[PDB]
Amino acid sequence: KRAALIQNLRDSYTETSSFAVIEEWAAGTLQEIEGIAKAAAEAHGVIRNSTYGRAQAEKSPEQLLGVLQRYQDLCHNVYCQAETIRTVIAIRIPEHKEEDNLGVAVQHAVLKIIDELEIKTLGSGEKSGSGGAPTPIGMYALREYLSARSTVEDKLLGGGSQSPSLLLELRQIDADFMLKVELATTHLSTMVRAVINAYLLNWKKLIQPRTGTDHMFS
Amino acid sequence: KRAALIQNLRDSYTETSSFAVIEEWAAGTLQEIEGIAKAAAEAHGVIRNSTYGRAQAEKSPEQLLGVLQRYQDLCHNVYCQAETIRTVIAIRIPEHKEEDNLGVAVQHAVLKIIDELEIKTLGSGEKSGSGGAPTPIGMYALREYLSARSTVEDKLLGGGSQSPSLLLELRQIDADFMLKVELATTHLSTMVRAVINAYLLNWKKLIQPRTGTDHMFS
Amino acid sequence: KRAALIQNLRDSYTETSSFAVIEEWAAGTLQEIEGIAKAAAEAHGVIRNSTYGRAQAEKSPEQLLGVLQRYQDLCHNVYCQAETIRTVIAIRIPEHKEEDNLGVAVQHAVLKIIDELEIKTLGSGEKSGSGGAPTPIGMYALREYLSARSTVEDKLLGGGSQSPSLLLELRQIDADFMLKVELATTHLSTMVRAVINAYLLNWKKLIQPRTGTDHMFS
Amino acid sequence: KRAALIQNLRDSYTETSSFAVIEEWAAGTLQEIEGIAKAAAEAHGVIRNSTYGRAQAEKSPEQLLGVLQRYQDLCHNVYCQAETIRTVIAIRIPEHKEEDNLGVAVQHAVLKIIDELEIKTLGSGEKSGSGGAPTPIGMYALREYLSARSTVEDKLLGGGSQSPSLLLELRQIDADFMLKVELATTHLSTMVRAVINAYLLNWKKLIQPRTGTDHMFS
Amino acid sequence: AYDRAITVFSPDGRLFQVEYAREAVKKGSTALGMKFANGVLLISDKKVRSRLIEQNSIEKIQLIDDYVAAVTSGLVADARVLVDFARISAQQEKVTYGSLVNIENLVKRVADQMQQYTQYGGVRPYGVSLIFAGIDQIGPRLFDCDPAGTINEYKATAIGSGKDAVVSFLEREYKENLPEKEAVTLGIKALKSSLEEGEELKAPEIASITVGNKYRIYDQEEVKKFL
Amino acid sequence: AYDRAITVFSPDGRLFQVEYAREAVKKGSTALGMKFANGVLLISDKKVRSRLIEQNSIEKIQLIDDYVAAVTSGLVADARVLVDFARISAQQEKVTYGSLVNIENLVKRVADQMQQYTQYGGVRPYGVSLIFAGIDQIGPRLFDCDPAGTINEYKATAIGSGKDAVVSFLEREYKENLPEKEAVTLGIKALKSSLEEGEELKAPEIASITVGNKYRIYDQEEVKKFL
Amino acid sequence: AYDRAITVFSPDGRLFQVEYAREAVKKGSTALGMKFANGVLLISDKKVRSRLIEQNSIEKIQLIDDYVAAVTSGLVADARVLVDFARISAQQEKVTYGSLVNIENLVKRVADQMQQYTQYGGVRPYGVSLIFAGIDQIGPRLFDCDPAGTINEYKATAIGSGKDAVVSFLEREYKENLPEKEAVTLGIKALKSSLEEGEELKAPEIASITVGNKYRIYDQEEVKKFL
Amino acid sequence: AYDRAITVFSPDGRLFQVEYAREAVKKGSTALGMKFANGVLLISDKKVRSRLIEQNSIEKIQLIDDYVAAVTSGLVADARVLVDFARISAQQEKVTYGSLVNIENLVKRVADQMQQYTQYGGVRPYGVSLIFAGIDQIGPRLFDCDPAGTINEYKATAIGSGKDAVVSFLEREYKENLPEKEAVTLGIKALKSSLEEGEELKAPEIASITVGNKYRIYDQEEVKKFL
Amino acid sequence: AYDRAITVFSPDGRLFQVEYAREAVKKGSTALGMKFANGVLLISDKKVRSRLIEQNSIEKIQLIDDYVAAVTSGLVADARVLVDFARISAQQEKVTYGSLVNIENLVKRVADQMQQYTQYGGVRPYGVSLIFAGIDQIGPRLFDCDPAGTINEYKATAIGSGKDAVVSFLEREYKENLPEKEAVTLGIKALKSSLEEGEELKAPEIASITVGNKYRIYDQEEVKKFL
Repeated sequence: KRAALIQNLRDSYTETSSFAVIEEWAAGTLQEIEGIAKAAAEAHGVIRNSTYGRAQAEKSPEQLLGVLQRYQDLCHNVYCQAETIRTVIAIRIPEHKEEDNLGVAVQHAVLKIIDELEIKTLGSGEKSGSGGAPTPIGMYALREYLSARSTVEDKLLGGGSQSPSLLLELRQIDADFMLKVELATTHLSTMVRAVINAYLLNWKKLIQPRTGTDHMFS
Repeated sequence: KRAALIQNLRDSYTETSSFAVIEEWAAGTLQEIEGIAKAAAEAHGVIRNSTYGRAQAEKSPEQLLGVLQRYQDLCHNVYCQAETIRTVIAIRIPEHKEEDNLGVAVQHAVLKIIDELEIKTLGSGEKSGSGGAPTPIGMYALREYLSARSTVEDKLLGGGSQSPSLLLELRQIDADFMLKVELATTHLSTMVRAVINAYLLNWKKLIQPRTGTDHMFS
Repeated sequence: KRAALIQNLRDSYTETSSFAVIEEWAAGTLQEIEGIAKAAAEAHGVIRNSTYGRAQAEKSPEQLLGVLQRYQDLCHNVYCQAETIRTVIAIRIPEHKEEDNLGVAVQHAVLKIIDELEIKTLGSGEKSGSGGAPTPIGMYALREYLSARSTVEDKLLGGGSQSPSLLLELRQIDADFMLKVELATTHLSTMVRAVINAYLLNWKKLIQPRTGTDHMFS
Repeated sequence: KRAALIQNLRDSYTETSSFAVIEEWAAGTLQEIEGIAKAAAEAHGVIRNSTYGRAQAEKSPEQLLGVLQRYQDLCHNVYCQAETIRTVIAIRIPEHKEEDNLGVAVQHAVLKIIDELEIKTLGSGEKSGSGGAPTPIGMYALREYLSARSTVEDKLLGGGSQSPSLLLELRQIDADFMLKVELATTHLSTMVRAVINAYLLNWKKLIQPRTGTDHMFS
Repeated sequence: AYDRAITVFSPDGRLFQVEYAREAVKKGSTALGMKFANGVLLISDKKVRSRLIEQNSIEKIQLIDDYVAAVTSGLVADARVLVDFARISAQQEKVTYGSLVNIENLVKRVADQMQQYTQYGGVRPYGVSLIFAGIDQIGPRLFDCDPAGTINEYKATAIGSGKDAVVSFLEREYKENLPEKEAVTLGIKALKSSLEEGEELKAPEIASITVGNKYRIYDQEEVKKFL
Repeated sequence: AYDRAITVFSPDGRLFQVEYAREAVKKGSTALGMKFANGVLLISDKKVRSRLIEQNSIEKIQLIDDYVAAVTSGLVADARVLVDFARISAQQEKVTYGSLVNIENLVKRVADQMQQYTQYGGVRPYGVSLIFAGIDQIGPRLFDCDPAGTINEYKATAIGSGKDAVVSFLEREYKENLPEKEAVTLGIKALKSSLEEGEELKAPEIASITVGNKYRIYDQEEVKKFL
Repeated sequence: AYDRAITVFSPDGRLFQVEYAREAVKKGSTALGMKFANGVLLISDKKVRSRLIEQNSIEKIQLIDDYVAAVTSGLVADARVLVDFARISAQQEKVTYGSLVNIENLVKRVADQMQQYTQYGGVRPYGVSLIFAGIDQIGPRLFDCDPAGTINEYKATAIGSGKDAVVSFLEREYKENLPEKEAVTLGIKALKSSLEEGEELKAPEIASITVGNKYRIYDQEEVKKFL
Repeated sequence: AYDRAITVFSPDGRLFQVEYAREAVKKGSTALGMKFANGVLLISDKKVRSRLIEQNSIEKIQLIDDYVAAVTSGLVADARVLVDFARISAQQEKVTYGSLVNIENLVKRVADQMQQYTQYGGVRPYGVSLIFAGIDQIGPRLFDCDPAGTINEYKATAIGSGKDAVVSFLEREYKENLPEKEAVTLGIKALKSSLEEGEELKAPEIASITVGNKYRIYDQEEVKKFL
Repeated sequence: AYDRAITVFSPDGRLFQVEYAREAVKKGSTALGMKFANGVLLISDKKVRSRLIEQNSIEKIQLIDDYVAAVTSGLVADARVLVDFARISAQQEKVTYGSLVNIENLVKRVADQMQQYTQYGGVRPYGVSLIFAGIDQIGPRLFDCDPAGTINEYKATAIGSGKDAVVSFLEREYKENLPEKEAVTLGIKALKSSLEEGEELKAPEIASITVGNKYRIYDQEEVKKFL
């Protein structure tokens, strides 16, 4: 029975599903983003006041790994939660028509900034667009960091490289990846606040994109 | 309570938040950008009048690192401040409608040049667009420099390379990265001035993009 | 006070600021461009009449470095001066409106060929567009030259390569980079003349893009 | 005095400047292009009837260098002459308006095919568009050739490579670069003839893109 | 493209704007008419929007005169306007000739007014279909008429959302010259076949006329005996 | 596309421009009418834009004659124009026949004027709804009428922003033949249910008419006793 | 989209082209009116474009008859055309009935002319607001009227660029039944509150009427005593 | 967008198409008028397109009657048409009342015809400005009038390309009640201030009228004594 | 944009559609007129499309009456229509007053008809220029008139493709009061100056009128003596 199937979809992902997510973003999530911002700024201060010798090519700083893993855990949750809102909207896009699409326009409008959050901000894809990656750092930031550092680590350990700048680059990899988290957290906060506002102002048309009788007809 | 949530967002990022940023850009920031421009031009003069031998592949010039780190600190701040103005606007984009969008047009217009500042000018992303990087140098300039130099340093130190031009290239990497800061600062000044003007002319419609009674109706 | 801020921006970059630049371009700059053109054509003649042996892979010709550095110094100035004109226009783009945009159309029209000058002609960015680099040579020509030559220098010096063509290529790198300056200077002259004309014909609407009373109203 | 400045520009590059170029293209230039086409076809015949052994990796054939250098010299001139016509048009693009642009349309139309000639046909940029290089060979053909050949020369000389095809490839580099000149000259001829016609049909509006009294008004 | 003005033909020779008017007719309540032995009848469903509405008001079956009635479906304001044109047109004919010899001519006049609004720019068509049923000097008549100005004479037919349901049911079940009572039962039965089961048929309207009589509107109690 | 001219049907047979006119009606103050024992009443809320406004002026309840009144919602200038058409239309009928036997006909005339402006290009519809309430020879009447020219007769109904609030409350609470005093109390109670609590109901308008009498406009003191 | 023709509704039921006419009214000089003890007054500011202009000419306060006056704001050519319609309309009424019993009716006629231009394509609205003030058989009257044809009666109001300034000031400061002299002082004070300090109020226009009298235009000297 | 029809307002409440008509007026020859002791005068420049043109023909100063004259600037064919309207309008007034008591009214009639063409679709405005100068029962009068239908009374003013030059010069240099000869000199001096030096003023037109007299057109010799 | 309707102004205050009409006039055959001692003459070239055409037919010089003639250039059908308007307009004036005192007035009437078609939507302008030459009570007259309705009086002028050639030649060579024979020779010479050498002047039309006479059309033999 076709209506039963649609009803099941919608009973499972209701407007209180997507609202749950938005309440959480307004409270918990924005606070946890700020904590990661402060963890990363602090790590960046330690690295700024450090002279790096070969000693530093021999262990990976656990303070930085912690800040990076912690941000990756946030991005993981924000994405899954985004995908709840997106499910709640996507399963209520009504029959295709060339008319009565005022609400459907609100629906595509809001799906568009959830797309931006997921793809462009949480940098969650295998590959970027030909628009690039405008976000400072991805979901796979931990792996970008370890990969970038280990190339520098090998050249420094081996006869290790005698390049003074290559040693300073090991430090700049550590500095920059902490800066990249501060920047990515600032920007993720804006995006989250923007989706909070875009949702709460548009939620009615997101659930019922078409209403109205046939009052004119009998 | 949905209005309470929106009200919280807006009480936190008010127009005096975004104004605070614009005052700062008009005074402090443009001065600091000019100081960085002079620091970089001076460093470029020292390098221009230098003959480079292998001695120069053996240490990384702290004068250049200082100019680069100082620019990266500016870009970091300008970006975080940009994101304040962008939060102040983004959380007041009203209910989506196919009408009464004269102020929303001003909102998207001003968000567009904040985008250009952040992405195109502060070159703050992992990857560039297929439009390229029109900006002479990024936020991650220090790392572009150390990376470009350390490749030349290795070839020169090792039997080190005997290429006369490779030696002159080490000098040109030092010259060009200082030039790139002069150029990027010139251009960042224009962008900052442009957003100062765009903001102060449009700020009323950025906060209240829709006004008016229903005077015609009762 | 918001008007005071705007007034300060405008007092600082006036029309006589931008005019100063255009006068200089009409006289000094076009002459210096032509001198670089001649320096480069002459250096190209010397290289044309030369047979290259391994002796030539052992020093970098200072005549070509001089021509290149000299062009880079010109491009540096033309860019900073372009950015003055651009500041003078950009800080007088008026309040966004969907009407009275006849002057704003002139403003965007003239900012567009300043963009072409800076980006496309002075090749001043980290990366090119997906339109490419139509300009024969960039701001970072000296570095493109030294880099391209030092690869050939290494292969020739080392057992050095026995490729007869690789030797001829060292000569062509020297010839081509002088040709590239002649071409780039020809083209830059057209662009500079084009902006002189575009400015002087349009300057009034560039400063006051909207005028007129409310004569119709009282 | 602003009119003086414009007058100087225009007195220097007049219509007889641009006409001079077109007369030359009609006579001298199209002949010299055909000579280069024949020089290259003939060189291609010699290579076709040749068996290549290692002897051929040991010198660079001067017959091919001569054809290539001769084409590069033509492209150099055609570009500098194109830029004259372009200067003559560009300095007469009148005040920006949203009306009376019938001539300005002719001006942009003819500038467009001069762009096609310079960029797309004379392949005169550092980088191609994302449209590609539709032209068979560039201005920097000589360098593309020597570079392609010297890679094959090294592999063949060194134990030199025993690859039968690599030896045949050295021959095909020689063949193809002569074919590429035949093809590029054919195509350059069309483009030159096309600009001859486009100019002579449109020259009056190129110089005076707006005329007419205010006969209707007094 | 060819879709947006009443005066525009499509390349296949269609007037989509008129075809679109026809879709407005599908949004109305279902009604049907049928001929039986010496007479004709109408039955109409009705949206009852609320219990705060007044039942004995705005009727779907409307008398044009004592011997002719109409039911309509589609835009209600358009329908009202057309029914009043129908009534004034009827009285003009009576005044000219003293009587209405052939109902087909009243229908044509109404259909021509409708056709006219499918040809001149500056007006849209009426989004309405009508069934006219009455007795004239030919005998019992049953016509329908749509936004295009198309006319047909039937033994039985219907208009409204449930049209297709009701026309199939009747294609299978209708016979000519039934007695009134059986005709009305067939009609109620047909009407029910268009509902979506679960959904049940409240009090509908029923009018009937037989040769030598005037029209007769069934009251809700009389109607109830068939539910 | 199909959105931008009164004369254009959508492919589903809709007149969006008319539907849009209907949105204008939602921007008015809420008003309601209801029938009670031997009579009908109207109650209207009112935007009081300022304290510099004059209260005893531009009334939401308007007499059409001594036995008929209207309330309106939507574009106020349109509404004013329609009320005066209604008044002149009433007097024309009285001059022709000596009285107004059936209010439904006045309403239809006003509704037809409205329908006309949903069919001919070069005009937009009136962005107005009206409720008419009065006594005629049938009895107490209560009608509404929208920009489409659609008409319904009710026991109770409402128009304005708070329409849906007020119609639910009445779907649950309304009984027929209440005494006047209780009908008025039910009305005030229903009206309050449409406000957003915190927000409180200032002095609204109340008019009533009973069989054999003329209308009677409640003064602000009499109204107060119900607040 | 929905922005570009007087006959088009927006999906929210708005007439933007009329809302835009309303912006024309903000570009005029500020004027205000207010009721006081047995009378009403008008005060108007004035752009003085140059010293080559003639002062005793094109007045912002215009008499409609001896007992009614109007101030206007917005497009001046429209305002002129509307004031002459108002005068001719006033005389038609006096010829028909011998007098002008209720000024509200004059105003409505003017408001209707304006409303009409917000409904039929082929015309744009008048970009004008007006304040009418006078004495009639009800008493002292004060009305405004805008491009949409909307009307309100006030105790005090204003129109022009400084409207919002002046209305706030009066919301705080106005009292009813002031003597004429204090009323005028309050008015000048209110007007000043709308200027941008530095900027100073030159000679404005002042007219007043009290019950049983004709209008009275203050000359520049009498006005000066209040500056 | 808001730029392309006389009937469209911009969102700031402007009529660009009218503003554009106003640009057509800047393309005309400069002319000016001024009031002096017991009189008023006009002076007009003139494009002399060739020496094959006939001088004593198509005059920039045109008499409307013996006591009123006009100069115009803008589209010449529009100006011709307006001047003849002005003349016929003047004679209608004289036939109705026997005389032209107040020139302001003639001007208003002309200005109204112009305003009308800024409001109904299907026409474009007149791209013309006029100055009217004459004597009436009030005294010497000087008015201007533009494509919008806007009117002002002046002591001195100008129209045409050199307007702004001439108005500045007069803002500095004009005094009231000069004798005729000095007034004419001031005018010629002003006119010259608008030319671009090198460029020299050929024979212009000069007409003048003083109280109790008819107009008086200066011939080219009399004009020459001032060059 | 501003290019595509006669009712639209460009932002610089231009009517491009009228300027385009003016280009239609450049496509015609060249004709010229000039005043000489006590008279005026016309000379016209002519496309002779084939040898199968009839010469003594469709003449470029057309009599309006015995004392006034016209030559035209541009769209031929528009020109025909305007010449007939001219003739009828002439006869109306003669019937009203008994004679045609001033030819400038005939011209203005024709020019006004043309202007009218540059202001009301739904018509395009006439793509025609005319020269009128005749004797009236002022003396010998020579006017031209274009699609815009613009008028000038000349001593000599021309219209058609070769206009600019012929006007230069005359700017250098014309003198006033030549005898007829020399005037005609100067004219033929001028006309030839506009041809493209190689190309030679076939038999053109020549008409002339002197004070106290009627027009006089030169026959092809008389014309030949000047070739």
